[PDB]
Amino acid sequence: VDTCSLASPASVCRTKHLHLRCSVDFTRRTLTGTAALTVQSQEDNLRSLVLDTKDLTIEKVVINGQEVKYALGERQSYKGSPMEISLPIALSKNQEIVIEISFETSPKSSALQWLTPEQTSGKEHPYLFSQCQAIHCRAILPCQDTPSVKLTYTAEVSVPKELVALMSAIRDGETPDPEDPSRKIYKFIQKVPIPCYLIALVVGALESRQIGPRTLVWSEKEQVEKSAYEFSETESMLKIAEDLGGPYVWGQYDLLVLPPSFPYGGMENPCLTFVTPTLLAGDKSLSNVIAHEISHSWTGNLVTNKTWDHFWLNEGHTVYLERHICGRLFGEKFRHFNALGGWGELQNSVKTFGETHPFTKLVVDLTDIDPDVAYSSVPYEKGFALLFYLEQLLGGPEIFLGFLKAYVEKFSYKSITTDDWKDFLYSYFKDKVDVLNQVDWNAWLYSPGLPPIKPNYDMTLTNACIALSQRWITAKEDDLNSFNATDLKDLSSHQLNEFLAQTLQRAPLPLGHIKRMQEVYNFNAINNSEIRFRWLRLCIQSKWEDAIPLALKMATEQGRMKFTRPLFKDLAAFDKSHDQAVRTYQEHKASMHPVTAMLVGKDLKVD
Ligand SMILES: CCCCOc1ccc(CC(=O)NO)cc1
Ligand SMILES: [Yb+3]
Ligand SMILES: [Yb+3]
Ligand SMILES: [Yb+3]
Ligand SMILES: [Zn+2]
Repeated sequence: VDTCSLASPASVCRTKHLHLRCSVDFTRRTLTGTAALTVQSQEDNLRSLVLDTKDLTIEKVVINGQEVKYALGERQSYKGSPMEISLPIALSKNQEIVIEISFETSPKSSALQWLTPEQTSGKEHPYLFSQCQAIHCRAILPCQDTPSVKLTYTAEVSVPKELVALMSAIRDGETPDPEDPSRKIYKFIQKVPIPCYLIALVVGALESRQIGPRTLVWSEKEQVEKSAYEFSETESMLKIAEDLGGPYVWGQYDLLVLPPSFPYGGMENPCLTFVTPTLLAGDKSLSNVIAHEISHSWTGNLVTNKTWDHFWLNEGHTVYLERHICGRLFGEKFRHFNALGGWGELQNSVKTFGETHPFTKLVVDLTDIDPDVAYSSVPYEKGFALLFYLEQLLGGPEIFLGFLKAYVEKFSYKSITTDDWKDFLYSYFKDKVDVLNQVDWNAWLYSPGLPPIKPNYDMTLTNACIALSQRWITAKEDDLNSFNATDLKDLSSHQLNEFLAQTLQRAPLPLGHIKRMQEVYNFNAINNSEIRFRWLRLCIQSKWEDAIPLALKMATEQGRMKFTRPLFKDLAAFDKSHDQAVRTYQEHKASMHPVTAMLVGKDLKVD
């Protein structure tokens, strides 16, 4: 049972295709159009069905050229409102019909952010983007909003003619709009069956530049050159990923760099990965986010979680593949470094939620829980840890990659649960079942807290980070003079980041240590968003008032939740910055992404 959806389940009927015709209205902040769903009955004598919607205005429902009866049930919070549709003729099993729904979105759609000209780089044109994962596609169009159902789609999108529309699909041409010559119609086709969470749309003043044989980068003009360089390892990562996962089935692999309010690092929208501009460090140092999104082209997008309870399938495998991509490019020692980092991030989350908290389980029960609220590092890092543990248990990365490739082939184009995975794992490694039965499955899959076993990690690149962190934690005032810019000379940006992560785990430090740190290392000057994030948190937690304006500025000039939520939270826990944090949130809230605005609100306990 998909407890996040109110639609008829896949055992009742299945959407096979969506044909979307819509118009982007920036004056009203509405998408208006029709969604034509090809629905296949899985039951005899099917006479009605239910779709998910959220803040949608329904004009009418047409089947076989006539209007039919439908009703909208009462709103169930974050899930939206169920739309029951009365079919004009009962369907037999496997019979397909086309249901055409005339609809309009609310300007408050949780799927969308509408940005004025002034919130953009160019300042002349407005901009729209979507984000459907997990359950926001229902706030764009009526659908069975569950990853247990996969469909193909085609779409025609009318926008002001100076702007460009893109979607999670192959571009299928453009023409002037016949009903309105100030407008253009862009067309799209996604021939590979996808869950509806992977439907994506951006409209804006976009330009493109080619950076590989199957990759354009898109952004506003101001960010094009920088983006093309930042993501130039993209084709080499695709070739590695194809080696590990099998053929890339999606045609194009394009990247879109969003405005700073994009709430996540990246979103694996098929044919068109969306990424945060906070990746634009200038040195390709945050490209592991690209490797991750690329990896979703197999784990997630081809093999998909049947419900959001099994989100770890999607993320943990993706992190496992990601780290392999980075290990092939940068060395196995770097894969171990990144893995060990991930463990530290898992320790942080577990500490934050509490070691008995239900959201620290690998398989989570989402009944009555908003997926946005449960969202954390856990499914990424506990999932990765489980798979790295298995790798070590079963004979090494070469053997485990053979399983992962067979897993992808096996479950391509399907949606699966943790039991499906587990049973395939047992089938594939049947000569090592004895080893597998040593695994504490109940603990790994269903218990809260840190996993019962920690894998083994190479320490080569981590040692320097720990040693410097330890020098600073154990320093007294009379040791502060011995620190110097030369301490950093052999450290990469990744190692600088891990030094701060290590230090931050023991925060607060004395204020005079943090001041010395700025004096000798000049972390204030670093623009790498990961480093800057962790440094500013370290400042605020150690009660440095000078860091307040810097933290507020970072929290609000970009909107990547990973950064914005802990920055606001730290600012709200510091008594000197508390009132300003809340004031700043209230002032920015209307111009924030709707999900981000919601979550920052809960974190700060303000309404
Ligand atoms: C329950 C899930 C809700 C949040 O959705 C999302 C969570 C994370 C991402 C980034 C990435 O590629 N890994 O996920 C994108 C959407
Ligand atoms: Yb075509
Ligand atoms: Yb039209
Ligand atoms: Yb302000
Ligand atoms: Zn992911």
